[PDB]
Amino acid sequence: SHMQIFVKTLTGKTITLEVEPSDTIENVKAKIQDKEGIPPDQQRLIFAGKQLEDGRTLSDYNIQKESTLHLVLRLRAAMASAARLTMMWEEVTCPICLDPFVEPVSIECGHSFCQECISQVGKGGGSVCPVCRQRFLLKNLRPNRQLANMVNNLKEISQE
Amino acid sequence: MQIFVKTLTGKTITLEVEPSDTIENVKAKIQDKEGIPPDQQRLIFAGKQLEDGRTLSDYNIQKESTLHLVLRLRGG
Amino acid sequence: GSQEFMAVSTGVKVPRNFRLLEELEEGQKGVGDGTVSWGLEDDEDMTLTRWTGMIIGPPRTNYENRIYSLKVECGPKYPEAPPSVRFVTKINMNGINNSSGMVDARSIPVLAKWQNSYSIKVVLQELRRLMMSKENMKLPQPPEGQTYN
Amino acid sequence: GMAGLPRRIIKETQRLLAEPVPGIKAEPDESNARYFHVVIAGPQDSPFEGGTFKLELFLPEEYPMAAPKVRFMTKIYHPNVDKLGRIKLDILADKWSPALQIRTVLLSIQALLSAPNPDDPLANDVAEQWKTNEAQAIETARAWTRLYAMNNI
Ligand SMILES: [Zn+2]
Ligand SMILES: [Zn+2]
Repeated sequence: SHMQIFVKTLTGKTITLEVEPSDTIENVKAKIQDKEGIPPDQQRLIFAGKQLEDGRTLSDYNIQKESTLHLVLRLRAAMASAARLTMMWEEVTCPICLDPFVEPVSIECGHSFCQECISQVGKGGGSVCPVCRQRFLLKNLRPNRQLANMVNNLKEISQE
Repeated sequence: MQIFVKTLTGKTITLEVEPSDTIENVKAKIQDKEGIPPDQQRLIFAGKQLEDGRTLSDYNIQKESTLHLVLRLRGG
Repeated sequence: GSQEFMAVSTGVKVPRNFRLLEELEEGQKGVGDGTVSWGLEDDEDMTLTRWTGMIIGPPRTNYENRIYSLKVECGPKYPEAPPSVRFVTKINMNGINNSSGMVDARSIPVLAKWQNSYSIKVVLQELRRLMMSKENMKLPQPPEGQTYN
Repeated sequence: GMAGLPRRIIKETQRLLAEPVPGIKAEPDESNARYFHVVIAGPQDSPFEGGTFKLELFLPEEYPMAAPKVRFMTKIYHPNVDKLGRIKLDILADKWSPALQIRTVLLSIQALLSAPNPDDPLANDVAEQWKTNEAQAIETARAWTRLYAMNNI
């Protein structure tokens, strides 16, 4: 039997979830991922002066119907360093697909994209750079393998 | 002084400026870090599109003020 | 199971307002032959609900030279639900209640078997092509210039 | 029937909820993840200051290779905005970049409010007034802002 609870963000947004007393805290973070797009790694749930652990249930924490939870985003402060490790993912993020680079290549201006992402932009042999609008030709695509090695390094870091 | 600047993808970068430094002065530091020419940069603060002439304190940009970067645009 | 894998998926869900904004632009751009025209009744209605259409009578018919103004209303379920259609200029055509201008969606296929692929332009173009048919091509018409109220 | 929403749209939606921009609000519709309901604040030091302007935004099937569709849902006095809220802005057409996002599109729209262009207009009747007497047009934009864009949420 599903029940309703509320998860309010510090921004002001309130979320309504259909949950069960037997749901673990990680089950709720998955329901938050499907509805809000936020991955479970970046979720820290709060209820009644306690931080909640993924292995325990809503019933363990006396979370009944119409209970209000507080969602905090990336509350914790480090995996190496919170903000700095985040900056490393952003440097290897494709500006087009917003995912980590897949076969990263550079164009004339020096900006780098996924090979397939920039190839779609330059259908016909060329276009303008999405970041700086300088003209580029697909024949001058240049592999940027250090960015790809950086992606796997960070992916290994994520899974320890 | 220190200012945050949110780039096109959303990545935030820190910069070294002065209250007296012009807007194009900030664009140069953005160009060195991000490779966007100043003529294609548009910096937004409080919704108003900053003109290259004036200074940071002409817009009351204190420290840890977050600017937002946008591409060159024109109404038509 | 109830669902199966499909390799290709196209046609995202376009909100009602943006579908209506597209139909507004085509009517403003004069797209088509010129025998039909469509647009908003009040150009401040942000809901894009109340529309007004035009239809020129076809040649080789009884409606030749006759300009017909129409009013169309796209409800909150458009373009899934069909729109209400009406006639501003009094007319004699099979499938329309004779003292109203309201269109019997039953007696017109485009509104009876309604799709989401159908636009207001088609409801007007096929209504003029419906007026081309044999039965109403020889129907007697009232004095042009008289309307309902 | 159903297909996966593109990851870029998932990412943009999650970062609109996690890192909001001051003066800009964007929220997806419950029935359509490509449909966004927007409120932007009028730019400082403009006749639109203090106003809250409602917009709706749609991500078409070709996004981000194509620009988002966006229009005002609030009446506004602007030469590049017609009376139904449609906007003529170059980054929404020929000057679109797939590196632009909902966040930077909305920031560019309020940048358009701070830089109206009556020389290349969408609403020619509004622009003719902006060119005849710009001081009166700015006052009218300020009056329209209080009439339609205050206490409207
Ligand atoms: Zn990519
Ligand atoms: Zn570039």
